[PDB]
Amino acid sequence: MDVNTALQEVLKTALIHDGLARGIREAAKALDKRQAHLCVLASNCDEPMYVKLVEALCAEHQINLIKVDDNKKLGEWVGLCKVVGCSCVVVKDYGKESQAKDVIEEYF
RNA sequence: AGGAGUGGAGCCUGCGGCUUAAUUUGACCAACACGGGAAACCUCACCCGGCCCGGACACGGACAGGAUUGACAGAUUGAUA
Ligand SMILES: [K+]
Ligand SMILES: [Mg+2]
Ligand SMILES: [Mg+2]
Ligand SMILES: [Mg+2]
Ligand SMILES: [Mg+2]
Ligand SMILES: [Mg+2]
Repeated sequence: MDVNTALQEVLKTALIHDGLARGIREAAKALDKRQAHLCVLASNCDEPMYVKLVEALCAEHQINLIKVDDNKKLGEWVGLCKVVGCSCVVVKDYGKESQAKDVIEEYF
């Protein structure tokens, strides 16, 4: 039960329950709205202001953050599949509690 | 054999012609108050001008580092499209 597998399962559940906000604009709106318990970041993105703003907003809202490696893999996980490639995700809510969610909380 | 008429008058209404941006069009005993057709808009088919897609689905491309949607004001417009 690796943290990668836990993230994949929780993202799949959130998408199936429509609790996922993909993209930097949607993620920023969800974070500023005092919602969206968790956030996922991709280390592949080459834009420095991107990661700077993502981390600054996440820290200001005081919510968990995860830095995954590949933007394309993150997009394929969040369900943009040819994969567009998501470089920042937000979990507005989880559909149902699961062992993957528990593992993510423990990693937090 | 007759009665009431029509054809004459004014008007209503349909048809041709003429005119027009358009005067939408069908029909010439068995067409012409016929299309149940008494049209201000709609009807609308015609003319002038301006929005919209309400172009399914398939394939390909562009895309969450955003494909795309809508919009306040001021110009613009017949118009608060
Ligand atoms: K007469
Ligand atoms: Mg007469
Ligand atoms: Mg006969
Ligand atoms: Mg009338
Ligand atoms: Mg009319
Ligand atoms: Mg009209």
